[PDB]
Amino acid sequence: GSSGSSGPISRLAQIQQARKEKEPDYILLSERGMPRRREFVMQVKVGNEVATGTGPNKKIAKKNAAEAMLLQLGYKASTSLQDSGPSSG
Repeated sequence: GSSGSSGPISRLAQIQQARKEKEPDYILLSERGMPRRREFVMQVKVGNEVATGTGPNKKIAKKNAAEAMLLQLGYKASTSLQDSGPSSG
């Protein structure tokens, strides 16, 4: 697996390994929503932290999971805020 290019999964896995803790534990919450693009609920367990990911497909739901996990951790917060606003302080 591990979709080419930088992804939320790998990025997370790389953190789990770089942290010397243990790879992330993904758990499928559920799967519901529109028929065309059903909404899949994904879960991610990292150490003593947990996150969720929702997308049009389980896959994405997983990618979105790590994303949140990375954000919740504070690995994509800087950018986030930056995007939301500059606020040079």
